[PDB]
Amino acid sequence: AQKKKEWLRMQRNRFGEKRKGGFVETQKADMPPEHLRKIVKDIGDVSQK
Amino acid sequence: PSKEEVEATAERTKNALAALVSGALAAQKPKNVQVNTKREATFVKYTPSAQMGNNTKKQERIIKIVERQRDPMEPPKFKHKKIPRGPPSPPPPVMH
Amino acid sequence: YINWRMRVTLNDGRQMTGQMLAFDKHMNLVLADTEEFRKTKRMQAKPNSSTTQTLIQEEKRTLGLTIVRGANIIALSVESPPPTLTAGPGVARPAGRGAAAPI
Amino acid sequence: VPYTGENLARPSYGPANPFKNNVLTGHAEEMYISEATFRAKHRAVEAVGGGVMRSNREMKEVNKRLREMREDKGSATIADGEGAYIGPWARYKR
Amino acid sequence: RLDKRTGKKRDEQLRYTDVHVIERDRGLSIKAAPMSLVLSSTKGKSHL
Amino acid sequence: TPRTSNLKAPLMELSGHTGEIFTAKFDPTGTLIASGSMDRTIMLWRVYGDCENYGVLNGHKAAILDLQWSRDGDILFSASADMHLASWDLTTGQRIRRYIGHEEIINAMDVTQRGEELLISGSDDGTIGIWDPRTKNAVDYIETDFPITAVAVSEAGNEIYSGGIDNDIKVWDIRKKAVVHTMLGHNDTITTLRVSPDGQQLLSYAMDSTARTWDIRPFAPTDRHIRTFDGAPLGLEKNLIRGSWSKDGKKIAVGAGDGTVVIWGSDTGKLLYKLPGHKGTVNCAEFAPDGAPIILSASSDRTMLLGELI
Amino acid sequence: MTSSIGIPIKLLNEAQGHIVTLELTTGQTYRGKLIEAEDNMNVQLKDITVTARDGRVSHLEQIYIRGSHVRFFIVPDMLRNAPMFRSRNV
Amino acid sequence: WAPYPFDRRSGRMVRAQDVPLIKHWYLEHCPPKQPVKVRVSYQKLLKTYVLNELHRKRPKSMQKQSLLRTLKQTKFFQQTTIDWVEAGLQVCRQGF
RNA sequence: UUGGAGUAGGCCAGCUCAGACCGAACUCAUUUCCUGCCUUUUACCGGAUGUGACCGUGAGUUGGCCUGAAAUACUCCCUAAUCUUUGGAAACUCUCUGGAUAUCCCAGAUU
Repeated sequence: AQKKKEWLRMQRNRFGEKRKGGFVETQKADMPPEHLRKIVKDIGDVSQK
Repeated sequence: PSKEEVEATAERTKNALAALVSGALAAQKPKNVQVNTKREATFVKYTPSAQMGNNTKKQERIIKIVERQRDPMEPPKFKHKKIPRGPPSPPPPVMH
Repeated sequence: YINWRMRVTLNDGRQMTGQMLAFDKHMNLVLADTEEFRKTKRMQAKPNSSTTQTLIQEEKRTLGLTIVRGANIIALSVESPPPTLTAGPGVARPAGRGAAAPI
Repeated sequence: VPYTGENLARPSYGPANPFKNNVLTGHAEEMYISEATFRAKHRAVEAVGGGVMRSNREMKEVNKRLREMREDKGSATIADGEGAYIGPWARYKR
Repeated sequence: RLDKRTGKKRDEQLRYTDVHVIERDRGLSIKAAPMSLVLSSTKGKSHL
Repeated sequence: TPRTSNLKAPLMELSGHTGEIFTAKFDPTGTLIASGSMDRTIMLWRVYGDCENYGVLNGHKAAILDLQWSRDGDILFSASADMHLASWDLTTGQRIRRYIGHEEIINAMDVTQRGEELLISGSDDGTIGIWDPRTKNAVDYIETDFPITAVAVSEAGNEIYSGGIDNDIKVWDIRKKAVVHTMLGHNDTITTLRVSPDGQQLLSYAMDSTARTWDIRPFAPTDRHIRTFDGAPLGLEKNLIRGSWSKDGKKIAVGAGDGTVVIWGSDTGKLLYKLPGHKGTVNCAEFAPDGAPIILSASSDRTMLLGELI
Repeated sequence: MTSSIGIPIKLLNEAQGHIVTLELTTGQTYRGKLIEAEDNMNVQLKDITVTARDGRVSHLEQIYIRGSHVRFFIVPDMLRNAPMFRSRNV
Repeated sequence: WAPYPFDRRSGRMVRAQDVPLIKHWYLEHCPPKQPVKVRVSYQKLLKTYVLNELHRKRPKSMQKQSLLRTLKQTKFFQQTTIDWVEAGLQVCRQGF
């Protein structure tokens, strides 16, 4: 019974369509604009060490 | 030499020179941005030997080697050093 | 069942066989390379035997392209049936089995 | 030949040395396995709980004690003050 | 293949029997041009 | 070694798959190879003349674990981890149709070479499926309690040999939907089930790295075993390694996890060959069906080796 | 539901001007040039050499034959290659 | 009878810089009674048009990699939506 | 009129092919010449000749995402009132012709 569960889980993990390359692939998503705003404000004049 | 050996040597030499042409074309004009996101892993079966004193047989290892993601904006990291020429190949006897 | 090679029974018992090309709502058949087959019950009396042999002898005719009306058709019978893959990206080269581990 | 059984069966003659590896520290060869095999074996070694036989209900029970050890997640419809949504940034008490 | 055509070129007249380069550039016919076609009548009989 | 067979080279590579090659087969004529892989494609190669890749089939949403030529040699049969089967026309290169109804990954599949044409699809929902290759719906399905990783159809066309994770080779009757007898001896999951060319013996390799030959004749003693063969270790991957019989039935070949193909004599038991040359688990080891001493190995280093036996 | 003319009647319309041989159910056989044809198989012919089962060989000019009293026409072989027998892809 | 594209009712969308709004002014005959400078400008725009059409290059184009999509494939570039003034201030400060 | 095989829209990404009108729009570089301006040459002048890049475009195909739809739905090709499909039939006899030939029988034709 536990061998059956392990075999089913292993084969679904290996041969599932959701893991065609070994991992779950998502779409490149859009970040909030305040992230870029904070990055640009933080680095500034590039004067800090 | 007959056409078989001649064409075999032609294939071997033109494969080597084609590799050299590919390297020279890569060096001559870089492809603007030098990144490659097709970073396919390489798996290595590594069997350790005995080292640093102890001689117990360590378990053999499976190692995943992946190329590191590089910043596309990074310039060349190191300067070029002008090292003098090494000595030539050992010269032959002078058969006068 | 278009273009299937078919045999047709006619109203007067004749046969019309060949390569059918078309049909309509009135069951009129366009039938190519047609052979008309006729049967007659002959009483072939041999000079030595007093019993006249009853034989349904068979006679042939060729017509070619024909068009029969559905008001004279009886039955429709089967005669006979009528008389992109791209290459791959793989390569092949000679190779050896390498240096086997000497056991 | 030299891949047949009688060729692999014969040993190397002579005595043995009383006193090889591809790299300086051991022997390393290139191998080909599925990604899922390496991930599953690395997970079995890495995860604290690799092995130790366990079904779904007591795993959910361990998840429940782990969840109640953590801080309150908060209410997402409360935008300010006590009860405001903290979410996955809730820390574990220690 | 005329509908796989873009730009001002898809607004051009086909001009099937104008084949001289003078005919193409001047936009008029300079030579006689024969064709043989199978055309159907109203009753359905094809003629040459 | 002098030349033994009619090949361009005594041994040579076939490559071009971008994933692990899980199953490779032969034409019944013995002139065409069809290989399905992890990369959801099927590559069709020509053995003789210039060794040329001449076809690619792309219809499956997941890994293709099996594919079987028909009795004539114009139809290809794919079992795939997208929970489907498929019949392919190898003249236009199109897919004829898909066979739908399995609720898990299909591991095995077999067609009948004698008699009426059927499809034998074992799958991880514990289900054998008997399919007719003209209707998209299954003729029948036998439900079990354990995932099935290897199936085989008999000469008579009424017996199903099914191996799975229950460590038993079960022999079922199609018209009765019941096991006629179980066959024990293995202690890890059965990966292949091949009937001999004469139909007198059964080969079964499993995940305990032991290949067992069994007496299959109807009037047999209580223990239907014959022999056990060692020397083909299964490595780290738990793949479905599939073996084959030679045409005369004298030799058996099983892929190993060391990149080697281990060939034994079916009647004597000696290790006739241990053939290296692969950098991964050899998923398939097949013999040429047209009386030739040719062995094809398909391995998860994305490659196949065509070799001759000298 | 416009009454589409059948392919046999279309082939009969193609056959006008050619030499056709008609076999009737009233026993007559005519070989002649098909001048006029209708959608209900009434045909007007010109040459009409006549042949019956009782051997009524005769020659005359111009005839109107109704489509109910006929069995079948025979038309030239080349009319097999008419454009109506090529499947227009829709 | 309207000129292109006003005689159409469907079409493909073009780049904003690919719409020459006043090109037909100098593709047509110049209005009567212009200054010499305006007529010379008309003739020079005609010259630019004619040289653009005479040197109309169309050789083979091979596999072209897009710069922005290749940068978007990496982890070092993210995407968002901002005001154009904010983007211009960022570009000017970055270049400085 | 039906069957068989099919399954939406939007967006993202890869791959292959397509300038000929890929693009109803328009730059830059460069080989070999000729001209111009020129103390030198980078940068230039403007014609020819090829040759590259760059800003873009379309189709096919593969994978993914988002919102759904949920065996619904959609889809392709395909198969009783006169000229056929709501029967002028059915049955038998006579005569004639042919074979048999003393007849029976039968084929064809006619009533």
